[PDB]
Amino acid sequence: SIAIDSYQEDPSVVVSNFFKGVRVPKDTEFQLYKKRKQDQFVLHGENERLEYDGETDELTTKTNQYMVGLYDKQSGKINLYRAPVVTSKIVSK
Amino acid sequence: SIAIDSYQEDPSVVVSNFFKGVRVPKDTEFQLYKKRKQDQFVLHGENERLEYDGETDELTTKTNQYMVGLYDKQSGKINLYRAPVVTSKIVSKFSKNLK
Amino acid sequence: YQPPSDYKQCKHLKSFPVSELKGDNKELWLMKVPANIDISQLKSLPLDTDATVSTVELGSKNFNVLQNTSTQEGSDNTNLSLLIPSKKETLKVATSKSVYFDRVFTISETA
Amino acid sequence: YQPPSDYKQCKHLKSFPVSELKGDNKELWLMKVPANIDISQLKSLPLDTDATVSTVELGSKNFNVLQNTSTQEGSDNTNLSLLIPSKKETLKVATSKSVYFDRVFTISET
Repeated sequence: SIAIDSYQEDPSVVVSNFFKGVRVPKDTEFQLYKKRKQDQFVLHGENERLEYDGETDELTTKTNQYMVGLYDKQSGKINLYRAPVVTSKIVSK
Repeated sequence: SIAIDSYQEDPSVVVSNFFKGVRVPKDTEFQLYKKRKQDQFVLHGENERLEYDGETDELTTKTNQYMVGLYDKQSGKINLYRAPVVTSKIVSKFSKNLK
Repeated sequence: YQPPSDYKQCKHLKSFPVSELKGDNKELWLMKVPANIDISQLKSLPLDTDATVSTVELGSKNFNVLQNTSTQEGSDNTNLSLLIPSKKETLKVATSKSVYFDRVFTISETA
Repeated sequence: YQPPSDYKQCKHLKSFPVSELKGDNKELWLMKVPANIDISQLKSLPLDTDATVSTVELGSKNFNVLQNTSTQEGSDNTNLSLLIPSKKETLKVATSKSVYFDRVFTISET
């Protein structure tokens, strides 16, 4: 069979469609540009007592981004980390 | 000033909104799940003679994905690599039409 | 539990430090900033930590700073909790004694 | 040149074996596979290479195959030309004499 060996998710190669019989030289250097799109999320909290489920507001994940930071008052620096806001609830099965 | 030190895009922290005054113990283990949505692209080819510009069909980049692969006939394996299809055109900075 | 049809499990998450968190030196900020801004490109965030309504100059863009915490309206955030893994996919609510927010901000364009 | 409003410059692109290309032991595969399929989970691609009109079993949902290269319609794809990062900031053209696709595929749902 044609058994799979390896798979890459991350951007590497870029297939270009100009026309049949293109003349593209070696000296020509190409630049790729991925569009910024903050993806959606799901969260599931669990133990032997309670369940914690939540999703993300699509419209919010396109309009305003959320980010957490640690700040030293005595220094004046901000260690920022991009984080999504998951509106979760509590249950128990 | 309060100058920025670091910024991470890639998944790390998850702020949660339950209700005012939640009681969340330590033994409770959380799992996060990012949705797959294959992003859009733009391409710009350049040298001392010609310009090569192109974009991605949004509807295609949501319906069907494109892949490149190397196949050894003598082995029977496929080294797959996910790749986007960019429909590009050729230009020069008013170099060939007006010239 | 099993996640939905097109949602794939986050496995290689980035470790958020919690030693530098709870401190007799540090804080814990939040930023409800518009998606339009590339926070990767940002070199500095010079704002006012002791005023309610103010203006941030980020590059060439003049945004309206609103401190959420210093408005006694939404004074307290016991609603929002921070998660952190202790293994990188095992996110858990950050520990101190339970960590709640201090300064929280929203920056807007020219309405 | 300046890119658009929400498109960000690719700086840390991944390496590709350009050396395996020119030889006569390895091949070049392209695929219009539906987005529904998680190609990370896939262990094998047992797809018929001789049948222009074929099928392809990937897990459970049976697949429909147009081995598109085996038709005079798409039996020339001298536009689809692979680009590769040599520095990781810029993309160059794979060289032979210019490298095009050996085999192409339209794998679809049922």
